Formats: sequence, structure tokens, C-alpha cells
Amino acid sequence: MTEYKLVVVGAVGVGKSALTIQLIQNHFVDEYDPTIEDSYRKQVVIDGETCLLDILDTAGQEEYSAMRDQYMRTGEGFLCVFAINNTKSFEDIHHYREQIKRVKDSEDVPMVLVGNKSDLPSRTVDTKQAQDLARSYGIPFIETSAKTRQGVDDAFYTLVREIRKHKE
Amino acid sequence: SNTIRVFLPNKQRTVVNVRNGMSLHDCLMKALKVRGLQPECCAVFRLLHEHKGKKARLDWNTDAASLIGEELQVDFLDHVPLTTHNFARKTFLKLAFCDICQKFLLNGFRCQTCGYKFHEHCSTKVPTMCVDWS
Ligand SMILES: Nc1nc2c(ncn2[C@@H]2O[C@H](COP(=O)(O)OP(=O)(O)NP(=O)(O)O)[C@@H](O)[C@H]2O)c(=O)[nH]1
Ligand SMILES: [Cl-]
Ligand SMILES: [Cl-]
Ligand SMILES: [Mg+2]
Ligand SMILES: [Zn+2]
Ligand SMILES: [Zn+2]
Repeated sequence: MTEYKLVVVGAVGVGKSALTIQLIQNHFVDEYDPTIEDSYRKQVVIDGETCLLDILDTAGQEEYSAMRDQYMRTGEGFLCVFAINNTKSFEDIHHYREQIKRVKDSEDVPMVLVGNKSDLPSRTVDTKQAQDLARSYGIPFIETSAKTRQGVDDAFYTLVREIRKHKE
Repeated sequence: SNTIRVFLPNKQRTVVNVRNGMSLHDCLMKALKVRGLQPECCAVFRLLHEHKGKKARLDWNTDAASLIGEELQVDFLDHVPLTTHNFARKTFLKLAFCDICQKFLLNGFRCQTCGYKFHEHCSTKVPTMCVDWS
């Protein structure tokens, strides 16, 4: 079985833990608890091929500006997640984009830009901004939401699909 | 610096901060349930990088602050009926129903150990641990 090292990066309170927990145990955690370093492994079937996902939930806090460079190396795919309720995370995506591509030495790094918290009425970032930013990096864009589970599959599914498209 | 890294079963790991007075069971109960791991079927060990033995078993309700800096490891108890799934392609000739969404299942996947049949787009809703009492 093929394993895929996945790393979820983003700002604080963006929704990295709520997305992975909904992907792992089909549940939604409402009360917020910050991530320091959480590793998850689960078998997911991607296009008729059962593969294992080694998801790494990272800390959006800037207090770990050293361990971030380590796990960004051994990772194969990356989830650049931002909350549409916070416009600072949308521009912070460039910082996570450049810091990963720096420890990768390749403009063609398997990533997908996903937009979380689409169920909230306090939308600040629209689809036109994220669709063009996705065209700026050459990566797909998936609008998600951890509660209603809108496209939580298609976020991780398309990330593994790019890793497969990147390999062969 | 006020945290403890714990290696979880099935080659997983977590890092939790210690609100002092909490036990090892209080600090790790959340990280085990979200991974489909039952705390009653687990033991917490202190990794011994020394000679003759790689870890020593610890009580679940011991103070977590008494182990700050060390590296702990949670492992399944001996011979617990928990394993990993073994998925395979399966075409259901007779009409069958998915175990997740309870809809018509035509071309899906089933586990050869517990029999979990499901749509492909529901494979993420199957429990992460395989219960085997056969
Ligand atoms: N309405 C709504 N709330 C969400 C959604 N996703 C997460 N939240 C909520 O917003 C917060 C997100 O928390 P969390 O997922 O831990 O974000 P994080 O990115 O993991 N935080 P951190 O990086 O510090 O560890 C929590 O309050 C969570 O319940 C979503 O799709 N919709
Ligand atoms: Cl990992
Ligand atoms: Cl382990
Ligand atoms: Mg988190
Ligand atoms: Zn099974
Ligand atoms: Zn189904």
C-alpha cells in the first residue's frame, strides 16, 4: 500500500484540526484547542486504489519557527488552508507557500489551496480572489467547511491526486 | 517547553500541553478517541533509551507533570481485538447496501476481516480500527 505524507499548514484558528478530525473520525469538534504536533494515519480509497494517508496537523502559531522547516521537508503534499472569515490568513498563504517551496527547491510542489468555513455568513474573501490565486500557483482550489463536511473529501482526494500526477 | 510528546499506536504521535494536576489519562483521552483508539485497550509507557528494555509501563492516573521532558508511548494491550482494515475491490451482484450512507451499493470496497462494505466516497467514514473477534 502506498503511503502519502501529508502536512496541513495555515494560520491560527483557520480550521486545520477540525478538517483532519472530520476526515479521520467523521466528527466535528466545536470547542477550539490549539495543535502543537498531531499525526494521523487512516486508509482512504482514492480512485479505486486503497492508500494510506499519514496526515500531520501542524501548529499555525509562529512560536515554532524551527520545527516547521523539518516536517516541511519529509512531506509529500500540503494543505494551504485559510478561513474566509479572516482575510489575514489569505495573504499569509504566501508565507506558507514560499517557506515550503524554499525547503523543496522546486516551484512544482504538490499542494492544493483550500478555503474553509464556507458556512459562516461573515465571508470576507470570495471565490474570485482564491480562484485567481490558485491560478497564480498552478494548484487547484477547493471550498470546504468542517461542520457541513462540504468537500472535505475532495480536499484530501485532490491533494493525493496531484501527488500521483506529480510522480507519474 | 511545557509539553510532552507521546507516540501513539499505529505509528502515530501527539504533543500535548500539561495543565498540572492532570493525569496521563486526562491528557491523552482526547487524542486517543479522535483516532478511533479505545483508552481501555491501551497502556502508557515511558520510553527507556537504556539497555535491557525499551520502555516501562506507567499508571494511567499518574501526574503528567512528573514526566515533563521525557518521551512517552501508548501501545495496545496484549492481544486486543483491534487491527488495521484490509480493503479490496468488490462488485455486489446481489443488491447490497452501504454500511455508511445506507444507499444502494453496486461497485464498492469491503474489508476482508470485518466485512465493512461501503461506497468509495464513504471510505473516509469507516472507523479507523478493525474490530476482529473471529
Ligand atoms: N463554522 C465553522 N467553524 C469552523 C469550521 N472549521 C473550524 N471551525 C471552528 O473554528 C475553529 C477552528 O479550530 P481548529 O480547527 O482547531 O483550527 P486550527 O487551525 O486547528 N487551530 P490551531 O492552528 O491553533 O491549532 C474552532 O472553533 C472550530 O470549531 C468550519 O468549517 N465552519
Ligand atoms: Cl508524518
Ligand atoms: Cl508507535
Ligand atoms: Mg489546530
Ligand atoms: Zn476491518
Ligand atoms: Zn456509502
